[PDB]
Amino acid sequence: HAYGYTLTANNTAFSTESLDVKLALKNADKGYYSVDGSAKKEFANGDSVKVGEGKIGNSKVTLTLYATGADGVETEQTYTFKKTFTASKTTFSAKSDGHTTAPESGYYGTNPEMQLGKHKTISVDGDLSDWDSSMIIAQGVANDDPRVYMPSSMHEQPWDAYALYSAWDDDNLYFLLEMANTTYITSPEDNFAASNEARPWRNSIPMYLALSIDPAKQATGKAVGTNKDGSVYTNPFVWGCTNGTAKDGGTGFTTHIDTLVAFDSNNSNGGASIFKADTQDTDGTYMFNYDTRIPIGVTSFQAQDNKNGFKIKYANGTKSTSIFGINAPKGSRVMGDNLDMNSNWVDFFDEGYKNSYGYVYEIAVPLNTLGIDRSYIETQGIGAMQILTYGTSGMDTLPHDPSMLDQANLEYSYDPSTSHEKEDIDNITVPLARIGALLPDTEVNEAPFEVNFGANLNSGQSAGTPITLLAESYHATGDVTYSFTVNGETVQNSNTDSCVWTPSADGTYSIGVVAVDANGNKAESTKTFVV
Ligand SMILES: OC[C@H]1O[C@H](O[C@H]2[C@H](O)[C@@H](O)[C@@H](O[C@H]3[C@H](O)[C@@H](O)[C@@H](O[C@H]4[C@H](O)[C@@H](O)[C@@H](O[C@H]5[C@H](O)[C@@H](O)[C@@H](O[C@H]6[C@H](O)[C@@H](O)[C@@H](O[C@H]7[C@H](O)[C@@H](O)[C@@H](O[C@H]8[C@H](O)[C@@H](O)[C@@H](O[C@H]9[C@H](O)[C@@H](O)[C@@H](O[C@H]%10[C@H](O)[C@@H](O)[C@@H](O[C@H]%11[C@H](O)[C@@H](O)[C@@H](O[C@H]%12[C@H](O)[C@@H](O)[C@@H](O)O[C@@H]%12CO)O[C@@H]%11CO)O[C@@H]%10CO)O[C@@H]9CO)O[C@@H]8CO)O[C@@H]7CO)O[C@@H]6CO)O[C@@H]5CO)O[C@@H]4CO)O[C@@H]3CO)O[C@@H]2CO)[C@H](O)[C@@H](O)[C@@H]1O
Ligand SMILES: OC[C@H]1O[C@H](O[C@H]2[C@H](O)[C@@H](O)[C@@H](O[C@H]3[C@H](O)[C@@H](O)[C@@H](O[C@H]4[C@H](O)[C@@H](O)[C@@H](O[C@H]5[C@H](O)[C@@H](O)[C@@H](O[C@H]6[C@H](O)[C@@H](O)[C@@H](O[C@H]7[C@H](O)[C@@H](O)[C@@H](O[C@H]8[C@H](O)[C@@H](O)[C@@H](O[C@H]9[C@H](O)[C@@H](O)[C@@H](O)O[C@@H]9CO)O[C@@H]8CO)O[C@@H]7CO)O[C@@H]6CO)O[C@@H]5CO)O[C@@H]4CO)O[C@@H]3CO)O[C@@H]2CO)[C@H](O)[C@@H](O)[C@@H]1O
Ligand SMILES: [Ca+2]
Ligand SMILES: [Ca+2]
Ligand SMILES: [Ca+2]
Ligand code: NA
Repeated sequence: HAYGYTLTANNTAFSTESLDVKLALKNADKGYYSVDGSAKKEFANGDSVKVGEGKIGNSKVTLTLYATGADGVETEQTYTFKKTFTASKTTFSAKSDGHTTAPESGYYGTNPEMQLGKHKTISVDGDLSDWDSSMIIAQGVANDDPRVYMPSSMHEQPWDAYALYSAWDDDNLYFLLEMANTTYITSPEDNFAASNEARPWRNSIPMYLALSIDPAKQATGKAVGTNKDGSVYTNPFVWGCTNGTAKDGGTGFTTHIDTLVAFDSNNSNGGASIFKADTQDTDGTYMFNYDTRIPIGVTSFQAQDNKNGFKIKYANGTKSTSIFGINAPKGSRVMGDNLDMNSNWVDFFDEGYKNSYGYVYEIAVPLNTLGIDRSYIETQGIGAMQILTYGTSGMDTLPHDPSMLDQANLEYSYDPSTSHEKEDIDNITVPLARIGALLPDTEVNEAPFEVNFGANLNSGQSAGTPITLLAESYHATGDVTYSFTVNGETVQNSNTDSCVWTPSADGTYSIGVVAVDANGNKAESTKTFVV
C-alpha cells in the first residue's frame, strides 16, 4: 500500500498569506498533488505546497495527493484547509475612566458596534428569550481561563466568562452573564470538569459586578469599617481578608470604579452586599465602606429571598450561536495565544459544543441601590465589569483584562497542578463596558477602509485556466471602484468586484487591487500567483 500524506493537521485554519504544507510518501519513489483541481504535479518526499498562496481570505483550499504502489493500486488522499481573513474593528476609549491599557481586541470587544445595552424590562427567570446579541456590552472568548496554561489543570472546574449583556428600565439594571465549558472537546479524559461537577453553583464562589457611577472617583479595592467598639480597620479588598491581610490575593482597580456588587455563584452567601466607595483615603482614592453596605444576600438559600430587591437566577444554557476560542490540548498553549490570530481559533459549535455545556446568570440590581435613575443611565451612563474568581483572586473578567493571565502558568502554592492566578494580586487597567452613554471625552479609533483580495483558485493553476480575482470591502464609505492589476498593469477598473484573468504563459505573477470608496479613501492588496 503506497500513499502520499502530510503531517500538517487536516482542516487547519491559517491567517497567513500561505501555509507551507510538507508532503511525504510511503512505499513510492514519486507522487502527484492537485491543489484546487490544478493539473497533477509530481512531488518527491520533502517537497511542499504553498496552500492559500494568491487566494482571497475566507476560502477553502483542497489538496489531493496521488500515489501508485508496486501492485498498481491507485491511492488518493484529499485534505481541506481554510485561509481566514479578519477585518480590524472600530474601538474607543476615554482618558477620564483612569484606564492605562487599551481594550483587548481581536476576538475580544468592549461595547462592540457601540452596543451600550437597551431600555428593556427583563424577567430574571433563566429563560434567554428576553436577550439578544445586540445587547452584548463585553465580548470575551472561551478557553482563556487560567487553568488552560498549566501543564495539566483541565481536571479543575472552569471559570470561563464568555459574554456580558445589559439592559435597564425605570426600576432595575439587568445583566446576562454567559460562561462556557469546552473541557468536553479539549480534554474529555479530565472527566471532573467534563461533567455536572463543573456547574458554578457546586460551591459558594465570589462573583462581582464592578460599577462606575461617578466616573471621577477611583476606588483601589481597599475597604474600611468600624468594630463594635468604634475602632477603624481596613482591608486591601472587601472580601478574602483575615487580620487585615489577603493571604490568597484579590482584585484591585486602576480603572475608575466606585461601586462593587459582591455576590456568589450559588446565591447562598448571606453576606452578599453592594459596597459604595464613600470614604476618601489620605491618597485621594475612595475606600469601600463595610458600615454603609447594602445587604443583597438571601435570608434562606432554599427560599432564594435576596434582600433589597436584588434578583439572581442561574441555569445550564447558551445564548450565543457561536462560541469562539482556542481548540488545543493541555501542553499546547502559548503565552498570549488568546490575543494572537495565529492560534487555533474555532467556533466550538463546529467541534461538537452543546447549549447544555454552558452556564447563564440573569441579574437585577435595583437603581435605588445605585443612587441613580433611568435618566442618569441614558444621559450620563455608567461603567461595568463582571469578575469571576475561584475564591479570592480574579480568574476571568468581561471586559477581559491581561492581569487575569499574567501569572496563569505559575504553580498554585497549595497544589502545584493548578494556577497561581487563584491566589495572586490582579489590578484592572482596561476600560469598563459603558451602559446607556459614552463618557464625554471618548476618542474613537475608526477602523480604516481595507480590502480582502485574491484568486478563487490556489497559486499553481495551469496556463489557460480562467482565474477569478475577487475583492471584498470593509469599513468603506459609499460605493467602491476596483482597479484589478496583473504585474502592475490595470486589466479592469469599474464598480464590479471580480475580474476573470486567464494567464496564457507560465511565470510568477503579482495580482493586485486598488479600491477607492465614495470619499476617495484607498485600500490596496498585492499577492503572488505562480503558473
Ligand atoms: O460582605 C460583608 C462581609 O465581608 C467579609 O466576609 C466575606 C468574606 O471576606 C468572603 O471571602 C466570603 O466568604 C465566604 C466564602 O466565599 C464561601 O465560599 C464560604 O466559605 C467558607 C467555607 O464554606 C467553609 O467551609 C470554611 O472553609 C475553611 C475550611 O472549613 C477549612 O478546613 C480550611 O480549609 C483548608 C483545607 O482543609 C486544606 O486542605 C487546604 O485546602 C487546599 C488543598 O489542600 C489543595 O489541594 C487545594 O485544593 C483545591 C484544588 O486546587 C482545586 O482544584 C479543587 O480540587 C478538586 C479538583 O479540581 C477536582 O478535579 C477533583 O479532583 C479529583 C479528580 O478530578 C479525580 O480524577 C481524582 O483524582 C485522582 C485520580 O483519578 C487518580 O488517577 C490519581 O492520579 C495520579 C496518577 O495516578 C499519577 O500517575 C500521577 O499522574 O499523579 C496523579 C495525581 O496525584 O490520584 C488523583 C488524586 O490525587 O480525585 C480528585 C479528588 O481527590 O476534586 C478536587 C477536590 O474538590 O479544590 C481543592 C479544594 O479547595 O487548595 C485548597 C485550598 O487552598 O486549605 C484550605 C484553606 O485553608 O479553611 C477554609 C477557609 O477558611 O470557611 C470558608 C470561609 O469562611 O463562606 C464564606 C463566609 O460567608 O463572603 C463573606 C461574607 O459572607 C467580611 O469578613 C465580613 O466581616 C463582612 O461582614
Ligand atoms: O472565598 C473565600 C475562600 O477562598 C478560598 O477558598 C476556595 C478554595 O480555594 C477553592 O478551591 C474552592 O474550594 C471548593 C472546592 O473547589 C470544591 O471542590 C469543594 O472541595 C471539597 C470537596 O468537594 C470534598 O470532597 C473534600 O475534598 C477532599 C477530596 O474528596 C479528597 O479526595 C482529597 O483530595 C486531595 C487528594 O487526596 C490529593 O491527592 C490531591 O489531589 C490532587 C493531585 O495532587 C494533583 O496533582 C491533581 O491531580 C491531577 C493531575 O495533576 C493531572 O495531571 C491529571 O492527571 C491525569 C493525567 O493528565 C492523565 O494523563 C492520566 O495520567 O490520568 C491522570 C489522572 O489519573 O489529573 C489529576 C486529577 O485527576 O489534582 C488532584 C485533585 O485536587 O489533593 C486533593 C485535594 O485538592 O482531599 C480533599 C480535601 O482536602 O473537601 C473539599 C474542601 O476542602 O469545596 C470547596 C469549598 O468548600 O472554593 C473555596 C471557597 O471557599 C480560600 O482557600 C479560603 O481560604 C477563603 O476563605
Ligand atoms: Ca473566557
Ligand atoms: Ca494575575
Ligand atoms: Ca488572579
Ligand atoms: Na429571562
